[PDB]
Amino acid sequence: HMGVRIENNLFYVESKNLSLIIENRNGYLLLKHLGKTIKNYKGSNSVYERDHAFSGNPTATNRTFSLDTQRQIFGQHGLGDFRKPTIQVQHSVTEVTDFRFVEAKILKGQNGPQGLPSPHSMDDTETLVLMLEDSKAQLSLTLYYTTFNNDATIASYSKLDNNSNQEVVIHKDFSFMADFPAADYEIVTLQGAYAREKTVRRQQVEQGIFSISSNRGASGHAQTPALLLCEQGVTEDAGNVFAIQLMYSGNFEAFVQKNQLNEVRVAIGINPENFSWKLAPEEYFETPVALVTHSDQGLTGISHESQNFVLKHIMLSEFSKKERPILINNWEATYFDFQREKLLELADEAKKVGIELFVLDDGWFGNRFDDNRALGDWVVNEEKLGGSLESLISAIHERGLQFGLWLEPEMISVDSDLYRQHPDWAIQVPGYEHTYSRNQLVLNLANPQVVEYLKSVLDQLLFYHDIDYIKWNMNRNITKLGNGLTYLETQMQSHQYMLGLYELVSYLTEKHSHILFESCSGGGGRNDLGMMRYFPQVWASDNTDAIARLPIQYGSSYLYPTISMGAHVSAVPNHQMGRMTPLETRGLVAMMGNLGYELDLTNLSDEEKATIANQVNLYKELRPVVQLGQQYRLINPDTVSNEAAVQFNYGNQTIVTYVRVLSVVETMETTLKLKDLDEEGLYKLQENGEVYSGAELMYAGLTVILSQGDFLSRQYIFRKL
Amino acid sequence: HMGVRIENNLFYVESKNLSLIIENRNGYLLLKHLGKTIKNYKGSNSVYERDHAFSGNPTATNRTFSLDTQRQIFGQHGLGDFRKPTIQVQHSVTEVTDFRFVEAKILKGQNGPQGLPSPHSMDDTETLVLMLEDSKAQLSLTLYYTTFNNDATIASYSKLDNNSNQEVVIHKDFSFMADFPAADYEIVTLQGAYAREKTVRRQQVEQGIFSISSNRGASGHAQTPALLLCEQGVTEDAGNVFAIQLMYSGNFEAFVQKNQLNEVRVAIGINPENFSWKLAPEEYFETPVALVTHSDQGLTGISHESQNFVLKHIMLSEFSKKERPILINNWEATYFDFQREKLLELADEAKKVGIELFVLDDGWFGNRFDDNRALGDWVVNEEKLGGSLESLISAIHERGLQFGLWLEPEMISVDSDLYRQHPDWAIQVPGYEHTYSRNQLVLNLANPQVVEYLKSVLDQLLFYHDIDYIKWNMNRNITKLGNGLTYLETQMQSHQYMLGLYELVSYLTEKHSHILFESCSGGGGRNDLGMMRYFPQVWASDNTDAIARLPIQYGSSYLYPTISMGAHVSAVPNHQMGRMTPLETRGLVAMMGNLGYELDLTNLSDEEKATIANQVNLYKELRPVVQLGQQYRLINPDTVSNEAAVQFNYGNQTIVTYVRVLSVVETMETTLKLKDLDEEGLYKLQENGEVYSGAELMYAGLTVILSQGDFLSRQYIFRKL
Amino acid sequence: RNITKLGNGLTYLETQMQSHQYMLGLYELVSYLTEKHSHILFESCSGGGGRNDLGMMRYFPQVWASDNTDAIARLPIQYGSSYLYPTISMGAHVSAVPNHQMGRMTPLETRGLVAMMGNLGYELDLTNLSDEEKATIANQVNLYKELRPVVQLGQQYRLINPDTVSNEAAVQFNYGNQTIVTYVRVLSVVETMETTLKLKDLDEEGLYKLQENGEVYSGAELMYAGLTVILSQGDFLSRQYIFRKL
Amino acid sequence: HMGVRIENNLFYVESKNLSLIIENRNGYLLLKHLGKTIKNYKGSNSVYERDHAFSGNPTATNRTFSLDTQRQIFGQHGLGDFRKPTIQVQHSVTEVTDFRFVEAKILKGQNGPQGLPSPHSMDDTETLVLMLEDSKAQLSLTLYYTTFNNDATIASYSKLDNNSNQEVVIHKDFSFMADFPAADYEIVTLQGAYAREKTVRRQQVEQGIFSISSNRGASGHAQTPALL
Ligand SMILES: OC[C@H]1O[C@H](O[C@@H]2[C@@H](O)[C@H](O)O[C@H](CO)[C@@H]2O)[C@H](O)[C@@H](O)[C@H]1O
Ligand SMILES: OC[C@H]1O[C@H](O[C@@H]2[C@@H](O)[C@H](O)O[C@H](CO)[C@@H]2O)[C@H](O)[C@@H](O)[C@H]1O
Ligand SMILES: OC[C@H]1O[C@H](O[C@@H]2[C@@H](O)[C@H](O)O[C@H](CO)[C@@H]2O)[C@H](O)[C@@H](O)[C@H]1O
Repeated sequence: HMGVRIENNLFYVESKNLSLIIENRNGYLLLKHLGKTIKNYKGSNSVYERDHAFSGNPTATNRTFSLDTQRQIFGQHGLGDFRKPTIQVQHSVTEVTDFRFVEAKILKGQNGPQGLPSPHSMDDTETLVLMLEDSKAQLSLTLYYTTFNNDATIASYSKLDNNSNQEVVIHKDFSFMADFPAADYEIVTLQGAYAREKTVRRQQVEQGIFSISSNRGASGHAQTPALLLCEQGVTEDAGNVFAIQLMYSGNFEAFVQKNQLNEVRVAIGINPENFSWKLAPEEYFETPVALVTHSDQGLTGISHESQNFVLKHIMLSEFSKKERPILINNWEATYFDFQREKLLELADEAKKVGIELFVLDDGWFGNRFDDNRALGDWVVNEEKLGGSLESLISAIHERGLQFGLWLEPEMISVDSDLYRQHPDWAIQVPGYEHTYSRNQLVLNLANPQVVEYLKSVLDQLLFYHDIDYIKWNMNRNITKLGNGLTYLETQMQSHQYMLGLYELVSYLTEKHSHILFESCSGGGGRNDLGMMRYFPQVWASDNTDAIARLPIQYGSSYLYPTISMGAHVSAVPNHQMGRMTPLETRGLVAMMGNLGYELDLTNLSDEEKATIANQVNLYKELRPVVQLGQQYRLINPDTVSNEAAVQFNYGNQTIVTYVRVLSVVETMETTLKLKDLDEEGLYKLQENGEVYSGAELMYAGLTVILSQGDFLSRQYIFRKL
Repeated sequence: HMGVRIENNLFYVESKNLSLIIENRNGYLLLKHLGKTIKNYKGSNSVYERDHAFSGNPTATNRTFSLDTQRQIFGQHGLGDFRKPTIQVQHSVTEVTDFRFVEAKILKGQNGPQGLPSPHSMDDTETLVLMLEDSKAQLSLTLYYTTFNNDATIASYSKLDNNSNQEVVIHKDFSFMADFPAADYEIVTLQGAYAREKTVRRQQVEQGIFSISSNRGASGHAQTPALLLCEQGVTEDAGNVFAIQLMYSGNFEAFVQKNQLNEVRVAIGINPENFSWKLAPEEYFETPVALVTHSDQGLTGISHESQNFVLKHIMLSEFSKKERPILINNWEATYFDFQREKLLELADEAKKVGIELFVLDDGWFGNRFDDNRALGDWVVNEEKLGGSLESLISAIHERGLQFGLWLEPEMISVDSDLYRQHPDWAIQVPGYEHTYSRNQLVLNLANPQVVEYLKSVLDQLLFYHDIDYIKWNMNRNITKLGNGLTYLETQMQSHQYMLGLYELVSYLTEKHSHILFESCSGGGGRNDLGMMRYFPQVWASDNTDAIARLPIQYGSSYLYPTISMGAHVSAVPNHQMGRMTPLETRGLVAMMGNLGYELDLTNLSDEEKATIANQVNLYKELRPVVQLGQQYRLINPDTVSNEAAVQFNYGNQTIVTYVRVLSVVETMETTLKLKDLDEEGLYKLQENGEVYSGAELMYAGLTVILSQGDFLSRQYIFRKL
Repeated sequence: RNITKLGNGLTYLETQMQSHQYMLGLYELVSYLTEKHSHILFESCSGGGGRNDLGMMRYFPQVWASDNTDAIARLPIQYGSSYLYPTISMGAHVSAVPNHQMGRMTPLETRGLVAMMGNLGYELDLTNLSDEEKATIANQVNLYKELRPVVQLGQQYRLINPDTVSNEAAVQFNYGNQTIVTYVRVLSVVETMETTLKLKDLDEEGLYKLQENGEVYSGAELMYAGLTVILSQGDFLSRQYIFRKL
Repeated sequence: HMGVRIENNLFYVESKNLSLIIENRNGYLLLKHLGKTIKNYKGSNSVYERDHAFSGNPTATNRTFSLDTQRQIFGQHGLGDFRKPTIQVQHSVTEVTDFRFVEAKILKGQNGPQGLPSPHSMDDTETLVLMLEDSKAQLSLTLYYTTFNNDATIASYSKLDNNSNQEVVIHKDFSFMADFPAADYEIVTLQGAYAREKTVRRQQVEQGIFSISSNRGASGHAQTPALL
């Protein structure tokens, strides 16, 4: 049985196979249990209350009760707890608050913070509402924990109300916190860099503080809003994992603190850096939604839990189970140097190889002949497109292709009519020169005039043209914060930018819900669950190298479903890596994701065209297995591995892709075992027609054979009889 | 379905959840699969046959078939395989054989090598008989693999027949071998030392050869005939383990070889060191029984599999499910300095505290006033015992106690009437002085006159006296091998010693099957599955320190059931460690084994007596749980841990023992989770009367509280309602 | 090949002796010939490095280190082959691409630099090379005629080891006023800061002139600050730094 | 100062920056020190002699002296030492020998086994000759340790003489052995394969036995005769 229960001084937040059990102790909220379902909880794992040196107390005479030593669900500074705080509010002469629990309510169904991405399909949920108050400060803090009946996830966020007669200022307000008992733990995060997104990092939890964060105004290439706290020795198949994630695309922080007693605090939320929030009397602030997800089936377990939750409750329903079009994108193919004839020729060749969607990338607007001007000027360059965008689109439609278009709405060039008309719309500081990045500036989406302008321009573009797909780019990070009329308004502008962004994209994606929106930020610079609420796929990386893509796809699909993960067959030598890779391998690597093509098909040989046509026919068949099926990692492409292998199951279909990076010699062949088959099932391998029991494939496995050479790959395809 | 099947050129050896699948390829036997059950095996994991440099071939023209690169079940040297061989026979001018498979048979039921310890309760077994021949040498080698319907174990051994007209000499003859595919593996072994027996060692498999062995004539304190080949990252709860073990108590070797291709060979058998075996025409040789055991449930899984197999098919049925008597042993209590009055006084005190069996240790025979004489002279010292042994035994029986007696039959003192009468009975080399050890010598049990003498003397002792229990000691290792009439007979004498030992002990244990025989060799110097075939318990270690016992019991019960594992509450300061430990902790540690007492009860305070009486009452209750129940390790006492914890389940009873070695300060309490409970079960904790769901105990766990101090312990006792 | 089927003795014991007696026979043979013909340079070989030990190096002052002539596969091979044995012993040949063992394309420049960390030779059909490839080889030969004393007679310092996990190799040689450093990167990288490569065993106060840029660095700078190693995008790229002490 | 010195019951084998210091204790040879040069060695790192369980003794009454627990320069089986032996000779009905030190000599200059590759340029070397005998077996084993004045290396080999009236058979005869004190150690070896020769392997020393070997009649692609 699932939902929320209030029983004496215990609160039970009960998702499928995941419970949070909280105790109200004289107004303080204690974390009793987070993990597998327990009913009729007694307190076997309660904190033993004793006098801990230098851990102080709310009363003079009781030295054994201390907020320094109790496990909690939110953290304050100044009451005796010295662990990192998650709520900190300035009021009058202090930033000490003392919020005490006053009352609990339970909601059913749809619920979430206004103006921020939050779960959908909530009919079968309940929400615990914990109302806290600081009577002296006249502030309310309300905590929300939501259950899901079909996933081992709990969602959380908070609302702070200013009920005083004076302005107060929020300095810290995280979205989730948990104190976990002293034990050995490891943490897994996704970090990396541009052209190396979502690098899987694992390390031991150590005394002190570990954190990942972005202060870039976007979640960023080099850190994802995720942190997995794992049982010592977790594997792909076994051990406990708790994943905490944030539905937010701006500045965030995730941290793990191991304190003097060996206790462990984890939290995720808006980054304190670049953040303050003024609340006038009666104003309130709601934090982005955090998620806590649990598996006892190791890292594959947490992958499945997280992917499932995303598919059912974050990604748009219109697209979450919809096969995505195999596209051609002209960017690597032509860069800025294209015109109508070139486009239609590429379109002709795309149609012959059976590509479904044609995406016109950067350079169709203003005088965008390079990347030094024109952002902000969303006017069609009819000279370059050889007529109206309407006529181009009709040409593409008549060739039997869907039509897609690149935008970069959040940005403005100095050399643009937009900047000439409104220089103050850029994020900037009075009396400081601009800081430049790709020779462009960032629009101040905290400015409601900026949001109104973008709604208007883009609504016009989408209503007047038959566009099937949008690629929404964002190509630099935020510098030079100083657009407020006061310091405090500037401290607010990075979050207000996000609120402006989400108002913009929720509006457009809702008003034009037939269009497939793909998010992008120089590839994976903003690939988070805030964006995935509105954009059901993402350009995972500008790195289109088949081999460099292996660790990238490993990370990009670790917590996020494969269907989200844009991957394109590109030209050789690869433009990022300077590498030759077999076209077969480029195909197989991209087919572990959401397949498209990005190279000049008009300059291919007849053979290369035929190969691509064969790849497209293959993927039309594999697409449901890849995009709708269950993913199992078999060999991980980490920093030391010479191999990658990934399996997908979907009904009677099982496929396995294998890649080897460097050629080897006098080395026994790898034995590759499949997972999650029917032991008694009979599995027919397409290439040799042999029929194997599931037991054989899982417990004996495949001897993997390759010729001599680098970057070779192969695919095994099975049908269950 | 289980048993043996022969299907075309495949042989299926099918135990419960464990299969060995062998292929006959033109007379060569290939290991196709060892692991979880596969029916209708096709060969997904077959070796890919290619030309490997310097890996030679049986024929001129086929460079891709090589015994250097095929996975096999026995190993020869000289045919192209360069991995370590497991069969090597000298005949004429060579020790090259080439045994080729000729014929297979299947047996049902009881089967095993003559004169060597082998499984019992075999009604539901089948045995594959693989008959190989070397036609040139006129030798037969026959391989036996036996299935068990109720355990994931396969047993193996071999018989070599000399069908030639000339003497041949066996140089190597192991009992089991398997070639496992290249992969990452770890190995677990039990090593250690005297007073540190069965230390659990884990390490990575590396290129080259790793081995443990004994050349001591006994398996030894410092290595156990066991080797666990484990999937990388195995834990207590997860991953694959293959345990290979030998039912033999003499010289053995276990090795793991990782070759040039990254392939891995494991084998166990009689040590080549100190071994050669002459076979005259028509003679044969059978190897000891090896066992291969499998779990996919990690190290606890392999513990359970191995323990179960031992309980049901090795340990005597008369005792394997029989609760063992709580004993008093006088050794640490008095050493050699005792007489009748002292003994009966100790007996009186043992009876008052509710002890069940009284064991008279060393010093009752000949003029054994110290450890410098009398071994060999099994004549009762009636002066010291104040009358006949018959009268002493009656005195003990009348006090309501069973009676036990120490023997050391395999040994002889220079200062003894035995040595004076028969100096040639000692193991020795003509013209060399003796090597001494504890100032004694080893009898040559390869001498049939020696075996006859010991049968006679001991049969006399046991038939003329009402003895309930025997402690069978063996206190030095074998030096100075030179009793043969030829070099070859000397090379045979270490194995013949074992055959003599097993003839002796199988005879006596069978003719006197009501007596409980406990094996001993300065504690755990010979604690192996050869001895456990006849002796259902073993003195695990002379180290009776509660704290030093923790790693010892960890290892001693790792593959062997707890019921086997003698453990005694002894005096403080401890005689080996020089350590004070709480009597409570001495009790709890010994109650994780087969409980007895070994200290001078006549010199205890009234309080200490009362404590012991309480310990005895407690264990009478825990004994079935401990001895008959299922063991779960919760925290392991390894080289770095400050803690030990072990759980036992038995029907509605669950107990957990916790020990902390060093006092800690300002350190959060450990959280201890129980295993293998009913999630919905209700578990009532005796000490506080609180009732916890199994889910709470398994997923939240117990906060473990202790006072300040070293070597503290506690016990949690639960009844399921 | 290796030895199988031991059974040439008139008794079992003579057969047990025959593997050692084989060696005694071999050593009698090779000590005789190498002594009677001591002007000849004898290079030992056994499908490359099948018998590369100090028994053989007593008579054969160089050895064919490996049949694997792949520039990249050669990195761990040379690491081991020169670990206890001097570089002068260690035969290394520039061979054709794609490499015959690995099936790999590697730059001719890298094939040259890797082989020049050993005892340089060539093993490919020079008659089927382009004019350019011939010229490159002629330049490699001129370079090594100069480096040969440094490599073969100088002191070797490993700076970055090509082990199972490293993406890099670097080896330095010092010989009087000459110091050279060879650097190889196996896989192309992106958005990764350049490696800092510090030299060893220089005079702190010595002045070291780098041939490629003419800049003069103190030994302290080269040892304690080190070189920022720059490469283009691509696999199996290499470079060489050459210094003269003034 | 380098070369070989015999001082009371100590033997000093002194290469440049490397010494082997051996003690004759009633005919048994004990490894006192192998490492950096020590003159006037006193025995700070001597084995503490105590009764170790199941470690037996050459005499009845002294339980603290055991070849199972003494650090040695050659290993025998059957006298109480259970570590792997490096000399094992069959004679008559046994392969137990008991070689006891009898006499030491010092050579200067060129020296080595006949018919086997051995160092050259030996003008500035000295060789310690340790003559051992088994009087019952009538066998001689002679150990040679050679110094080099210009390198931190010592060379070794042995000669076994059959002085009996019967055929004997050598089963094991290694060229060098050292017992090192309990401590944490790693080992480096060169292994690999054809087309992957001399792969550098490093690992922790663990309880039990680790070995590399060739049974191929050549040292082989996959292991080099070296251990660090
Ligand atoms: O401008 C079109 C382009 O935008 C984004 O990526 C670019 C990248 O291709 C270029 O070479 O560098 C800059 C950074 O300096 C950007 O990251 C899109 O991700 C890309 O797909 C393309 O649409
Ligand atoms: O002699 C009786 C005694 O035999 C075995 O152990 C002894 C040990 O107590 C003594 O102190 O040392 C020697 C070794 O030098 C033996 O190991 C039994 O194991 C012991 O229980 C006792 O019965
Ligand atoms: O036969 C000439 C050849 O001999 C040795 O190597 C060969 C190798 O080239 C060949 O391809 O394979 C076999 C093994 O099956 C040998 O290893 C020399 O090492 C080589 O240089 C060449 O001289």
